[PDB]
Amino acid sequence: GYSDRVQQITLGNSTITTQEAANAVVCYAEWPEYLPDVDASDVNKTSKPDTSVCRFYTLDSKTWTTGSKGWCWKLPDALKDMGVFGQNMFFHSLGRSGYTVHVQCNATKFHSGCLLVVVIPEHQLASHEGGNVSVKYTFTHPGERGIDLSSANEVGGPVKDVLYNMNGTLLGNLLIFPHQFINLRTNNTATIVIPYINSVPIDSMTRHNNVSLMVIPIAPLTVPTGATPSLPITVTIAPMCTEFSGIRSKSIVPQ
Amino acid sequence: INYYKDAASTSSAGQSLSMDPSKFTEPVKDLMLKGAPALN
Amino acid sequence: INYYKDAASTSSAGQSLSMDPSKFTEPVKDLMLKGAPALN
Amino acid sequence: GLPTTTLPGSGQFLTTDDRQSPSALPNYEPTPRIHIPGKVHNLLEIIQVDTLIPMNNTHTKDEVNSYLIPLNANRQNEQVFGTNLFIGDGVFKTTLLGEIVQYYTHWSGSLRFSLMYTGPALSSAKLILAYTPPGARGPQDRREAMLGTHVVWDIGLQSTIVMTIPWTSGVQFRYTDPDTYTSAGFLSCWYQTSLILPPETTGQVYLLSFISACPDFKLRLMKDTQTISQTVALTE
Amino acid sequence: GLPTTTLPGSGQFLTTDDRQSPSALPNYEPTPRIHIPGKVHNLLEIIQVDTLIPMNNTHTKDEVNSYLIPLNANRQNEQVFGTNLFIGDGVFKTTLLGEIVQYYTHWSGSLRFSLMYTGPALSSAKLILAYTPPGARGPQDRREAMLGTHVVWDIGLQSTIVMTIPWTSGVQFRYTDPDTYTSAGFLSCWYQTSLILPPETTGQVYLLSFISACPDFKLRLMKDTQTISQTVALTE
Amino acid sequence: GPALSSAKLILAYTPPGARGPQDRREAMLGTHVVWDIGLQSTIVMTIPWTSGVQFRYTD
Amino acid sequence: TVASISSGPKHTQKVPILTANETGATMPVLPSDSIETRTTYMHFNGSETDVECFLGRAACVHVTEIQNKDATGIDNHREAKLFNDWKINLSSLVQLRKKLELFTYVRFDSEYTILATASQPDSANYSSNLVVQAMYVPPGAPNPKEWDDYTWQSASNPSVFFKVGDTSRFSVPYVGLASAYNCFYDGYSHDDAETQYGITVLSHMGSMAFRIVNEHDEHKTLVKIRVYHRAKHVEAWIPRAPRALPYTSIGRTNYPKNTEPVIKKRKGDIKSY
Ligand SMILES: Cc1cc(CCCCCOc2ccc(C3=NCCO3)cc2)on1
Repeated sequence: GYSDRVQQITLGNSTITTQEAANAVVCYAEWPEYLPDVDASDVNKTSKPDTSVCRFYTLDSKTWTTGSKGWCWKLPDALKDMGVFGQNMFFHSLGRSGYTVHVQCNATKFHSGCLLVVVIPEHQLASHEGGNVSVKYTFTHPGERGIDLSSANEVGGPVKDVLYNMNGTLLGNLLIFPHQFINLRTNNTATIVIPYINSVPIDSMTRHNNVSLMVIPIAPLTVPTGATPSLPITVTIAPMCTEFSGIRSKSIVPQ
Repeated sequence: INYYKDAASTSSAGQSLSMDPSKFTEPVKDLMLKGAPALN
Repeated sequence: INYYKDAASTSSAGQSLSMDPSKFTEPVKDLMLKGAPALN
Repeated sequence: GLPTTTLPGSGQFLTTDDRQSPSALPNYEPTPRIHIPGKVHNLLEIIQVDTLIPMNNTHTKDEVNSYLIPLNANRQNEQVFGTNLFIGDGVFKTTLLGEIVQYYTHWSGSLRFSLMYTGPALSSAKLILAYTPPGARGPQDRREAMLGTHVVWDIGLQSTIVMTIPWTSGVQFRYTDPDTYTSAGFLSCWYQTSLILPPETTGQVYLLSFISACPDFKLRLMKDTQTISQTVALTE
Repeated sequence: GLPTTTLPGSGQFLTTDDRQSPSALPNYEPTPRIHIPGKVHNLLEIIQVDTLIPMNNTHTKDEVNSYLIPLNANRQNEQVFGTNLFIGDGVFKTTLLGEIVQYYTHWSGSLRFSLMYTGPALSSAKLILAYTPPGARGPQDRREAMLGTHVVWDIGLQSTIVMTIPWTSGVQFRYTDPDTYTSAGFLSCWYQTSLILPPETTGQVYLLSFISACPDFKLRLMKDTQTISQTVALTE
Repeated sequence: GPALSSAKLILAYTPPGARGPQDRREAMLGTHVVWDIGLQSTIVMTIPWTSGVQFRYTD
Repeated sequence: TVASISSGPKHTQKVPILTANETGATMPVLPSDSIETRTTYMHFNGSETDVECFLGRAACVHVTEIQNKDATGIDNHREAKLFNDWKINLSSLVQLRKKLELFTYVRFDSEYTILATASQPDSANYSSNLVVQAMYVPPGAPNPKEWDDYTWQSASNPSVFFKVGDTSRFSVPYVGLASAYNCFYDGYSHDDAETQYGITVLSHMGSMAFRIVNEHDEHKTLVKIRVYHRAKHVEAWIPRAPRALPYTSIGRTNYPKNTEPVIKKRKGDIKSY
């Protein structure tokens, strides 16, 4: 009586149940694991807070309306302030982590709409100015708020044009990245497990984000007659196999 | 025959002949069998 | 393959892979053990 | 001194030849490799992942909406969409498949075309997708369409339908840049019965459509893509 | 006559290639080697010998005094010295380590920083040395400093203290010429308790400081040093 | 609720030492379960024994 | 290898063509799951789509130019193209660039070919064979200032001397600092508020510098350098969506404003063929 459909994920002191899942994606078919010695470089023993950092943090909720263009969060940024995960983050020189991402959106059998939930490794954004204008730090570190693709261009911020993925590629091809759809008629959640993907064994958690999670409405939300025209979307994310190394004074970052 | 000492100096590599699209085409956690229902 | 008769005409030598810094880093007459006191 | 003779071609530089060269950095030791998920070995590995087709091309500036094929409730017998199968041009051209095919001169193989339905769960519909092999015109009505490769799709719990365009061909390779002799057919879709919405519901519903290549597929003779060009060198 | 084809690069002179050449002096017999103490095989052998760092760089013309870090009796909580760790520049630059690092583009490894105390034997002191890994600012007070790599040094019979800056890094190599992304941290030193001089004694005492590389160390991709140049050829 | 409705609730247990949470952000950092309302009508949350002292007073 | 097996009529409870794309998988459906097929063999291996093959041919990565002329009274050799350099990079010319950016991280050895041809714009006499010197100047090396500085001694820095009209060729191991080169980098060099964003911060591989060794003749001679790059021993990870809009800068993803629709509009209906 197991269905692909019902699932439970327990991680730390927190549990999620979905009764309307559509399997789960594990990026590149690899599950998060700690850093092996053969791959290690820094000689420091690392710190593995385990259950105090590897639990589920639910970010603040978004509201899908008929005019929504899509939202974008960066990792580990989105979690920069969650509990002890965040403290560890500002206090060590280097850290590394994988995540379980669970995006939630329920409706009824009269609604229609379909969101794309995708994880993009190394999502370098484009400046809407063109040329070689850079995208300032603050703009690519929105924190739990994430970036709202239907917000206005700002100065020093990225471009927010959806048919171009914020980088000069077409929305249609985002499907080459680990992703899952939430089609109100099928699905009510999306779950993706992200292994740590980098060109170095461990890195800085503040100067470099290693994935952007993106939720994009593709088939517009259509509510039943005289229904309220909107649904909330909630994102809950859990660091998994986290390791921190090179402890010290506590980083100070712009803004 | 390599005439040179360093590995960078050798010619192109030879075909992976690796080929396994499943990391890209089927990264699902619970295995899906073709023919069985997608969602049970 | 050497094409030439004299030794000077051969290519560069190949790595010493000798490496022993102690003549420079520890030329002391009575051996010092790390962890034992320097001056007894 | 060993006697030699040099042949025609001596001194030429062929950008495609593969030979040994002296290393400028004798004895240098590269950084160790660490493990990174995701290694690609063949472009054939990636063109099997499906991506969305902007089938609804009828707009005037690129929009998320050209990915949506609309469906109308209560129409009978009528046609949902049509396209030829020049995978290197037209709707296909910006898709990952289209985009890679363009790096090669010839392609052969089967294509997989699927449609995922997004209408309310309490609605229902039966569509027919038809592949018309080279030699006939794009079908003009379902009767015409239904006499070639087709699948009656019944919209249900299982949200997507995967149609295969089996390789139908005299010549074993076709050109990726559209060519007549080498042309592959048409793909059309019609209401088999009709879309029906539940009460309290209204308007258009949309289908999303994807394209990817079957394991069947072959691409050969690499060349340059018409999809990218430039007028002056870029700088930092 | 055997048929050949010559490739691109024929006739070039690459200063780094290693091939055979005819000897101009056929059959000449070199002088026998005799034994000489001191043979060097690797530059890695010599960068492990420690040499003095002109830490006290604050003078205006080079002087023996910039090798001396002064210490003041009776100060509490305060800071003895500070420096970043760009081994290819600044204090490090003229040291043997600094001087060799400059022949290579990349370095990786642990550094050994030691301090030898020279104050009267009847004095006493406790200092803290702190290494701050990349990512934070140079510490501004001991509280800040003590939260990173540190050693409380107790001045005693044993005159020197050897602090190691363990390799703390994401990227496995850093640039020897100062670069941000690639930067290595800061090194600071503060009074842990304070220097105390015996009676009949007065003034400043000094610490000498050395730097050498741990056996850990790697240097790669040789290049030319900014440390030497010229405007006309020399003559006899 | 009617069978054709849907809902997702979070239940949170806050162990001794902090105040009753004032908003979900605060609540979600302690023991919690996201409940998805479905066919399966009930959700069972456990308040695991979190305690220094091995017994508490009932009063 | 069979490309298609033989398959006949089906009337089952086992439907391989109905799936749920919401899952993120592309189910491996074949012609034989939905029509009746006959056996056929592949006759093909997929050799020429190997990434080593795809990135393994020489591409032009840079065209520069230097001139041989009397430097007498020139206050800025660099500025007179008495010698010139190049801030090495592989993203400046954009044909090879789109190919590499199909991947996120890439690792390979490089084989460079340098073609140098001469031009004599101002009506001339006898051209004495010019010899070009290409020398690699890595980060933190005395950058050269005149066309005949001590720098050109290049006692520790690899340099090649070849003749104009000829070609020079040599190969450099993978010089990246990490395990792979980042084709993309969503980071900064540090957490400052105004520091550049991108890879340019990551990819400072130093510059290459060219000059003519010859002193000047009576006329002036323009020498134009073309650098070709061939990847050998390629390794690529994490495929990405291909580049759709035009490029504007080395190292940023930025596209131009008021660009044109990249998807071709139908001449007709959705229903059109
Ligand atoms: C990404 C990415 C990859 C690359 C290429 C890096 C190549 C390493 C440095 O390139 C050279 C170039 C020229 C020489 C040279 N030595 C003597 C003459 O030319 C040496 C290394 O650039 N960006």
